[PDB]
Amino acid sequence: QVQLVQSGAELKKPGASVKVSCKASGYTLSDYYVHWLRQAPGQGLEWVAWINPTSGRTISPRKFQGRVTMTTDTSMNVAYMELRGLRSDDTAVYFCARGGWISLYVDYSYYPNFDSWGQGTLVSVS
Amino acid sequence: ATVKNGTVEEMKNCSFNTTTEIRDKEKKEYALFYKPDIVPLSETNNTSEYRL
Amino acid sequence: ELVLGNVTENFNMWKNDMVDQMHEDIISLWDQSLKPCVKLTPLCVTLICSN
Amino acid sequence: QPVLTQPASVSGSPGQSITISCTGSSSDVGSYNLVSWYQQHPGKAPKLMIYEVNKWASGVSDRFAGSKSGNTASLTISRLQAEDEANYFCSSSTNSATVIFGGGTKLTVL
Amino acid sequence: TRPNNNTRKSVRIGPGQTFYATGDIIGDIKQAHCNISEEKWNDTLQKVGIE
Ligand SMILES: *[C@@H]1O[C@H](CO)[C@@H](O[C@@H]2O[C@H](CO)[C@@H](O[C@@H]3O[C@H](CO[C@H]4O[C@H](CO[C@H]5O[C@H](CO)[C@@H](O)[C@H](O)[C@@H]5O[C@H]5O[C@H](CO)[C@@H](O)[C@H](O)[C@@H]5O)[C@@H](O)[C@H](O[C@H]5O[C@H](CO)[C@@H](O)[C@H](O)[C@@H]5O[C@H]5O[C@H](CO)[C@@H](O)[C@H](O)[C@@H]5O)[C@@H]4O)[C@@H](O)[C@H](O[C@H]4O[C@H](CO)[C@@H](O)[C@H](O)[C@@H]4O[C@H]4O[C@H](CO)[C@@H](O)[C@H](O)[C@@H]4O[C@H]4O[C@H](CO)[C@@H](O)[C@H](O)[C@@H]4O)[C@@H]3O)[C@H](O)[C@H]2NC(C)=O)[C@H](O)[C@H]1NC(C)=O
Ligand SMILES: *[C@@H]1O[C@H](CO)[C@@H](O[C@@H]2O[C@H](CO)[C@@H](O[C@@H]3O[C@H](CO)[C@@H](O)[C@H](O[C@H]4O[C@H](CO)[C@@H](O)[C@H](O)[C@@H]4O)[C@@H]3O)[C@H](O)[C@H]2NC(C)=O)[C@H](O)[C@H]1NC(C)=O
Ligand SMILES: *[C@@H]1O[C@H](CO)[C@@H](O[C@@H]2O[C@H](CO)[C@@H](O)[C@H](O)[C@H]2NC(C)=O)[C@H](O)[C@H]1NC(C)=O
Repeated sequence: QVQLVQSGAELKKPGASVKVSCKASGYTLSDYYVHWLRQAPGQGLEWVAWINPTSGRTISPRKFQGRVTMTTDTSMNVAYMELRGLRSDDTAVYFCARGGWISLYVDYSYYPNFDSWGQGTLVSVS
Repeated sequence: ATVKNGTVEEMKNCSFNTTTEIRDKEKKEYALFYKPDIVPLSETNNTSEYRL
Repeated sequence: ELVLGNVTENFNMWKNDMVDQMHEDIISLWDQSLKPCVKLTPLCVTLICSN
Repeated sequence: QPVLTQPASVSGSPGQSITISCTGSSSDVGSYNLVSWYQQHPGKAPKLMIYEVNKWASGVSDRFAGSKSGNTASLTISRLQAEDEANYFCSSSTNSATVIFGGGTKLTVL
Repeated sequence: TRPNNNTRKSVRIGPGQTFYATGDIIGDIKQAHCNISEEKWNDTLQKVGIE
């Protein structure tokens, strides 16, 4: 049994900030990389970043560099992803998902093999 | 900054000043170095200052 | 120089490699000539010039 | 940096075959064979339907082909039934160590 | 194997000569290692042992 229950939605002013949390269930977060994803109304799926929850190492492509900051609390077993400097585009459904197993000898951080997904939480803007 | 969380061993980031395209116009550069190649500089404990 | 009275011999100016031995030897000769002299270096700086 | 492309909407025929493809660059689709395909229904979350071109994801019927060639890949769906009315996204990883999604295409009725 | 993806960064150090360093590492950080099959290593080591 697997669940990636996210926190609730919350509308923000443009240029504001928002902390979005993703809760593990049925597994320990230190197993897998946590990938953060998005879907705007009528648009496709947009890839935001991954976090290696143990070392906290992250990569995000270009568009979100500076925008997105990352943390985890593996004792609580929760993963967080903050946004700052919002825009109208941020009316979108953020999904948190677990990627590949964390191996010490092979790099599985960066490829699209998402196993289970969050239900979905919405940052919104007016 | 240190990584400190285990399950990881990493490579230290360092910087230095260089004799650039002009000789007397020293400028800034950075480089990643594997840990054995770099040592602490002096007993004066400025931890940021390291020696090749 | 002595003539070879009854002969017929083929020449090929382009395919000759004696010129290549010349070329390599003269280059190596000049390269050694630039060993003992001063290798400038302080003058490759910023130069202030009139306008 | 997101660049991956695919035909934005197409239609199928019951019992026949359809081609749903995606294309990129040698940097991301040819440099790595690491490609995958996803199905999301509106009001719900996605569901992994292909990974690494042709490794069989759970719950996948044999209709759902998986192939790659050069800068292209596709779900060459065969026998093409009706109970999959939502989209079928593509995805691949760039050599810059990032994941890319396609623009999505709808397996319309059919 | 060295699973880290090191990238070489070119630095120009003095007149007409360059130094090559390591720039950013692409991807995630991993450990360098070497693998051996242990049943074959055990058989080889026992074969040494009987000698
Ligand atoms: C040198 O040497 C070295 C050493 O060795 C090396 O390294 C290596 O390498 C390799 C290769 O690269 C690698 O591999 C990898 O691995 C990983 C891991 O593994 C492991 O683990 C896992 C997990 O575990 C968990 O879970 C389980 C269940 O399952 C359990 O039991 C356990 O216990 C755990 O648990 C957890 O949780 C819990 C909760 O409660 C807790 O309690 C605990 O504590 C924890 O936390 C597992 O699984 C595995 O197993 C498996 O596998 C095997 C083989 O290996 C087999 O035999 C078995 O049977 C199993 O199977 C199963 O599973 C699978 C998965 O995996 C599936 O698939 C099948 O079908 C079955 O079912 C082990 O134990 C892994 O993971 C990986 O895998 C991946 O990847 C690959 C690549 O190749 C592929 O192929 C595959 O496919 C996979 O993928 C998959 O999975 C994933 C996961 O996550 C995901 O992501 C994806 O997506 C997919 O998915 C799946 O699933 C789903 C559902 O979920 C479905 O839907 C789909 O469709 C699919 O199916 C890989 O394999 C390794 O690791 C390494 N090592 C280390 C140490 O790291 C190197 O390499 C050398 N060198 C050179 C140069 O080479
Ligand atoms: C090893 O350490 C060095 C530093 O000693 C480090 O190099 C630095 O990298 C950063 C990131 O690329 C550089 O800072 C950027 O420079 C660009 C120039 O185009 C700026 O536009 C950037 O500003 C934007 O982005 C910031 C977030 O990164 C935002 O907060 C900001 O508001 C702007 O929107 C940014 O400043 C920096 O110049 C270099 N430093 C040097 C000396 O070159 C290197 O990355 C380290 N290595 C590793 C592997 O981490
Ligand atoms: C390591 O990084 C390089 C550069 O990002 C990756 O790909 C190379 O990219 C250059 C420029 O596009 C090409 O000229 C090379 O042919 C590429 N190399 C390969 C092997 O594809 C490379 O894939 C990365 N490797 C890993 C393991 O992450």
